[PDB]
Amino acid sequence: INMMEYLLQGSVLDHSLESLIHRLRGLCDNMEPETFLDHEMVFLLKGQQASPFVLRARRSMDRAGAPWHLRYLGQPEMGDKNRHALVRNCVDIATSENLTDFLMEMGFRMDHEFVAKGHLFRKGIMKIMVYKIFRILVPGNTDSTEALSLSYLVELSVVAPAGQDMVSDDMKNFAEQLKPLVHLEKIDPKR
Amino acid sequence: EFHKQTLSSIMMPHPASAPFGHKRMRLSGPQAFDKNEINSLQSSEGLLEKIIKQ
Amino acid sequence: MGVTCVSQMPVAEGKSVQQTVELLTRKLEMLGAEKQGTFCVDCETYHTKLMYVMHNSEYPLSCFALFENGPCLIADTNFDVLMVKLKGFFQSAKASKIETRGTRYQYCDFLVKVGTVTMGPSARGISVEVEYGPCVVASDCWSLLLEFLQSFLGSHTPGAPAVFGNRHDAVYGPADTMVQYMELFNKIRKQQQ
Repeated sequence: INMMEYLLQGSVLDHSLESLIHRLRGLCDNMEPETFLDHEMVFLLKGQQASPFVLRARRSMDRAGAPWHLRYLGQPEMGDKNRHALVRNCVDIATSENLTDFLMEMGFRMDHEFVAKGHLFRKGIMKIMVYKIFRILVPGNTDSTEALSLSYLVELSVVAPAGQDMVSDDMKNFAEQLKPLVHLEKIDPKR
Repeated sequence: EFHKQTLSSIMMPHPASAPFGHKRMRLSGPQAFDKNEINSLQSSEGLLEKIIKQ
Repeated sequence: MGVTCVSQMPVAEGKSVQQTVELLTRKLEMLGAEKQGTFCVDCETYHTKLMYVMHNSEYPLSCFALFENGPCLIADTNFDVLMVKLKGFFQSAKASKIETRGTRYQYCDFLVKVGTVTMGPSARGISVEVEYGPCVVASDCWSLLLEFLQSFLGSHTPGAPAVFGNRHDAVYGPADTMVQYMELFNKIRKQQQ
C-alpha cells in the first residue's frame, strides 16, 4: 500500500532551545544527540503530467552505507481526515550512486537546495527534528554556504500506512506537555 | 544485555528515511544478501539452551 | 557471485525435452549429488525503450530492472511499487513469460541449477547452468568449470560465456550470471517452436 505522513512546522530561536532539549531527555528513553548532516538536491521530471514530477533527493556524506534516497511528495491536502497535520503522497526508495547519472537522462535539473544539519529524536511514531538550514552561493561548490536562517526551523513527523486514522488525539496530548514551549501548526507549503 | 536491545541505539539509525531497523537488513535491500547471510544474522535463541550448552 | 556458465542443449533426437534432463540427473546420481531444492527464472518485458523487469527465485527480493543494454537496477520491493505509477511512460508489453524451471543440486560445495525452458506453459528447451560457490574473482577458475562441464554433459559441452568477454579482476557479480540468463532467453526466444 501507499504510505502517508504527518508534518508539524515551526521556527524557534536557538537561545531558548537549551531548555527544550532538557525535556527531550526527560521523557523519552536514553538517547543522545546526533547532529546529522545531509546534502539535499531538488530534481523534477517534465513529463506529460500537469504538475511536474518534482522530488527531493538526500545523501548523507558523513555516514557510510546510507545511499541516495529520493523522496517524491505530493500536493497539499485539504481533507477532513486530519485537520492539524500535512497529508502527503510519498514513495521512498534508497538507491546507490547510479541515481544521479540516471536522473540526467530525463532532464532532472537545478531547482534549488537547502543543507540540513541538526538533531533528531524519536518516541514511538513521532520524530521531532531540530535542524539548521543552509543556503549556498555559487551553487557549484558545497563550501561557500551560509545560514539560511538564525531561528532553528523545527519539524515533527509521523509516518503512517494507508488508512490508520484517529491519530490527532495522541499527538495533541503529547504536545500538551510542550505547549508553553512550542506552538506547532499546520501551515500550507504555499504563501 | 537482554535489556540492551530495549535500551541501545542500534534501532535508531541516523537517516530520516530510515526510522528503525538493523544495518544488515538495510543493506539487504539494495545489496541483496546470500541465502546463508539472510539466516545467519537472525538469531532467536532461548536462555536455557545456552545454559545447558555452557 | 560465483562464476556461472549458462547454455542450452536441445532434445538431441532422444525422446522428449525432459528425457535428456532425467539422463543428466541419473548421471549426477551416479556421481551422487544431493539436492538443495528448486529454482525458476521468470522474465517480463516493458517498453515506452525495452524495459526488462525480471525476477529470479534464488533471490526473490532481487527485482532486476534492465534496459535493452544499459544499467541494471537490482532493486527492492518499493521500486516495484513506484513502477506501477507511470503507465504512460512505460507500457506493460505483456506476454513475455519466458521462464527456466528446474532443480538445484549440491556436490561438495558445487552447485548445479538444471531444468527445462518454457514459454509459459509450453516447454521448448533445456537450460543448463553450472556454478561454484567460493569463486570470488572472475575469469580465474574457468578450467574448473570446463572440467565440470566435460565431466557429465558429454555432448553439448559449452564454453566461453558472453560475460567472460566483460573482463575485469573484481568480484564476480550476480548481474553477470543474470546477464547470462537474459542472453539465454534471447537465444531461446528466436526459435520458439
